[PDB]
Amino acid sequence: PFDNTTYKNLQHHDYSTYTFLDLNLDLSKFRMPQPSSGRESPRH
Amino acid sequence: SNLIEVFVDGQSVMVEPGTTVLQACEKVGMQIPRFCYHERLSVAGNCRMCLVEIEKAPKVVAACAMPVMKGWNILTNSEKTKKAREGVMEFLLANHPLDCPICDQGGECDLQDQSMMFGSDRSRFLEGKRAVEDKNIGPLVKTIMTRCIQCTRCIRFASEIAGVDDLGTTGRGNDMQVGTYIEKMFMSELSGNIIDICPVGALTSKPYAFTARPWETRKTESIDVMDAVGSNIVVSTRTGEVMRILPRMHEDINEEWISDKTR
Amino acid sequence: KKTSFGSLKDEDRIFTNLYGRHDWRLKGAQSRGDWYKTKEILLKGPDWILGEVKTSGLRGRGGAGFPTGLKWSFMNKPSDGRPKYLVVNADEGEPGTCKDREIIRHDPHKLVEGCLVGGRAMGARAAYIYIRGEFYNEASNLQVAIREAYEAGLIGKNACGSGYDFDVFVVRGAGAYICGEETALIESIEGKQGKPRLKPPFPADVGVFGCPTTVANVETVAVSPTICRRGGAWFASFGRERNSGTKLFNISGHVNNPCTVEEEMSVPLKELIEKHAGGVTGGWDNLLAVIPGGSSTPLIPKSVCETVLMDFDALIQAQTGLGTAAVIVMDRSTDIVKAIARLIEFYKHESCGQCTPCREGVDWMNKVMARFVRGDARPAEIDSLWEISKQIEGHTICALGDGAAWPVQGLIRHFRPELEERMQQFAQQH
Amino acid sequence: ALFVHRDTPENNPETPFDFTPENYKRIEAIVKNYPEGHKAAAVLPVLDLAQRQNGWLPISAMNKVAEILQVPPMRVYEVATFYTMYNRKPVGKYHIQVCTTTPCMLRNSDSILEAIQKKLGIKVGETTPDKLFTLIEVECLGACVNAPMVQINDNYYEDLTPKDIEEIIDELKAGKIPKPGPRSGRFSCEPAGGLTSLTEPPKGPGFGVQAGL
Ligand SMILES: Cc1cc2nc3c(=O)[nH]c(=O)nc-3n(C[C@H](O)[C@H](O)[C@H](O)COP(=O)(O)O)c2cc1C
Ligand code: SF4
Ligand code: SF4
Ligand code: SF4
Ligand code: FES
Ligand code: FES
Ligand SMILES: [K+]
Repeated sequence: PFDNTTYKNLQHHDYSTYTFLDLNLDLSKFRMPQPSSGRESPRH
Repeated sequence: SNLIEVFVDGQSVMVEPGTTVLQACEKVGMQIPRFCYHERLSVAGNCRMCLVEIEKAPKVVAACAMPVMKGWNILTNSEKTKKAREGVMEFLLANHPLDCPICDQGGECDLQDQSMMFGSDRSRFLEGKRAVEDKNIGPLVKTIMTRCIQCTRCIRFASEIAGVDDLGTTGRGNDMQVGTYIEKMFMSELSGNIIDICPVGALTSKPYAFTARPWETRKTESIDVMDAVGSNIVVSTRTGEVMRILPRMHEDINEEWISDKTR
Repeated sequence: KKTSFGSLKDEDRIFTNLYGRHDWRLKGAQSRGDWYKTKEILLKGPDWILGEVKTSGLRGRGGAGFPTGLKWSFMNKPSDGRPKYLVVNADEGEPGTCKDREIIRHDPHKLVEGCLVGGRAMGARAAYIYIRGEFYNEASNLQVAIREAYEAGLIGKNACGSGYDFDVFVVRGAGAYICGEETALIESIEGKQGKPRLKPPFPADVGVFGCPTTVANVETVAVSPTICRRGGAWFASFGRERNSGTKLFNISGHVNNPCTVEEEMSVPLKELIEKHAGGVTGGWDNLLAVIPGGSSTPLIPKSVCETVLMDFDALIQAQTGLGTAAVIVMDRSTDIVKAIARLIEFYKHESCGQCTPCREGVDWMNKVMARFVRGDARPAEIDSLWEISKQIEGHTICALGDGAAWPVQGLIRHFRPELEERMQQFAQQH
Repeated sequence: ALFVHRDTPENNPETPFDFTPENYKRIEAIVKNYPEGHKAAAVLPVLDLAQRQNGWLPISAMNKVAEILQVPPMRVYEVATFYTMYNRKPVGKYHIQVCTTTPCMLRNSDSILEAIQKKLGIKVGETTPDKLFTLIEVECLGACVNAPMVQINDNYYEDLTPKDIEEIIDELKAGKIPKPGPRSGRFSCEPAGGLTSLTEPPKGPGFGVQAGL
């Protein structure tokens, strides 16, 4: 049924210190290879 | 061929594309005021002392960083330009310490001289000034950092010329501080050159401290013999005594730098 | 045409989960029409997408209000070998503004789809979403949605089956209102101090990592998918001409029910406060002044607030600006000088310090304003403060300097008698 | 809030610091978000990771981030001092941050600030003797319609009253984790006392879609 009387954004009550970086680590396998500037850094 | 035409106070000048508004004014012999800009350092555009009116443009541009466009007329002396220089000079002097009598820069100071030429003649700042602690960076350069105007010339020189990434800015806002954060000496063979490029008495020579004033020295243009490069120097003397060594511009040899041994 | 604006319907609202009453994850977002025919939009082409945005009349929701279609089309050019990026500005720093927070945490999949549709229009290979570090939970919600989109084929390699590769990266800030400025945001992503760059070059030529870049506000990007699905003409049927569409509004301060609400552009300011926020505390006649578009906009007194409309052109005529459309309401119990002095204290704390007029000038204005709060000054200093603010405005690298001068100018323009009266009180005690 | 460093027994280049083996995996994923040749882009997130592991940033931690990313240490120092979320001195286990900018000021954030000081017995900028709480004022936290609010560690507690915050502190003293969000009637940014919009069921897929897709 249709309910407009409850808050449905309660998952973040269980988030912790490493939630964001853990999610970032999980996303790594989906990324496309990064482009390259041709050197290790501007100092190479 | 690709030269584009611009105007400085209505006078036409032909410049290569990529020339800045500041460089275009040089071609007709006009030197725009500056503090952060040095022609041998990367463009910074933070002091805002080079602001100049472009005819028909509501907003003044930073002459040191803005490339010219075809047909632009640069109003180096307009009331809009003049009122911008006074405003910036007034902000530069708000927190600046009343140090000229005890400051070694006195008499050869760009802040003094451009305040005289481009700033106002009085103050309306009715508050207390900022005070900053000093920082030891070795026995060659004395730092009186309350005089620093945050132009970042020293930072850019250390990174780009000396190849040393030890100088930087910490904090932010009015409390932004130039230094090394930690205790560290800036002992590069080219370190003494930051005395020259610092526009104020924030960085001065420890050996030279308090010994002379600029107007009283005689300048002998000479050659360095500490190495085989042959750097061009100026020997500053007074009353029969050598007081200091300064660089002398030679594009094909030392540009405008000398080594610490030379200095 | 339409002469009166407001009373928007729920059928024409874009952010249908503004209050998080429905599921924010992909299952809910898909049921509400997100990610629908995204393949059709992508295969229609960048020029068609830019056409729908140009025709929609959409203007930047970040605070400057540049026409989005024209701005986004600067990237519509052949690659020269560098990658091209879309940067989504989720720094939400302007005091009074919390609209972008609700999109990130309750409608994340509109943002994610906005990145793809907007990214395609510019030919970008990825979107970086810069979200202020304080929004830790909201950024974690956004990563959950991104993972759902990646796992459903909606983004990544061959996104939505379109044959287009797109990545959505989330990067968090570390505490700095200046990092919402478009070039200061770019310098922050690159790992530097959040200090703005001079222009030129423009980000569309040299941006993040030195590559062509477009910085777009969260709200600007998030509505773009719906503008393409429902058409630019439907979006342009809202608000006065050159003020099109639906806008998110934050009403805070001295109102009975502070809230975030989506309402038509050009709605009267009075109607917005009373219809949605429950009126001014103590009744409308208790109104003293309103800051309409966040702390960067000058305040307006009650007399102007009576008839003013909420759009870019209407508020410019009232000598202010729409800004982020964050309405801070101050009733007659407010110490107006103190309230504006706390805003200058904010800019003093947020100036990056790079350039002289703001580094020294804003700190100077803060010291003067603090004295004005107590009246420990002379009336002749009011014109000095006005002149000082005019030396900051239009002489700085970035618009933070302008945003600190404007609140001061607004106070002096409309509340000079209060300033002088306070000075008279102080002198008679001394 | 000094923006210079002076070596101290508990904060000097030899102070022990290093990322855990697990955090090295997180660091690796961070670095892959940026183009090759621009690893310096990872400075802000890697520095913040060191603070999450350690709780604050000793100079050794900054020197470690510089070394991992092959970045000059001064450039890490610039970032650590520019951004206010980095702690260059140890803070309490619960870092209470009260917004005092004008929109929160207008809703009586001073009473919230007063209540926390009375309950903890500290002034703004101090740490309790048990090192459980550190109290500071901050600028707008982007929750203005929900003022007055505070942020404690990663959570926003909003629509506060002096009683509400005294409760949250009591919960944190006992060790319970208090739920974030408004402490008043409402759940988020809705108008109190009833929705004035979005009361209809949301439309479904394909609603109002222009012909031609
Ligand atoms: C001090 C300052 C802070 C800003 N903060 C934000 C911000 O938090 N979010 C935002 O979208 N734009 C912010 N802006 C405006 C951006 O510089 C830029 O105009 C905007 O991101 C462009 O996006 P838009 O086209 O959607 O408006 C800020 C500007 C300044 C000068
Ligand atoms: S730097 Fe120049 S203006 Fe400043 S105290 Fe020294 S001589 Fe005077
Ligand atoms: S010390 Fe001198 S050169 Fe360095 S930033 Fe300060 S004024 Fe400029
Ligand atoms: S105006 Fe202020 S925030 Fe903007 S670049 Fe200048 S000093 Fe930095
Ligand atoms: S000389 Fe151009 S801004 Fe400094
Ligand atoms: S003024 Fe406090 S959250 Fe914005
Ligand atoms: K000097």
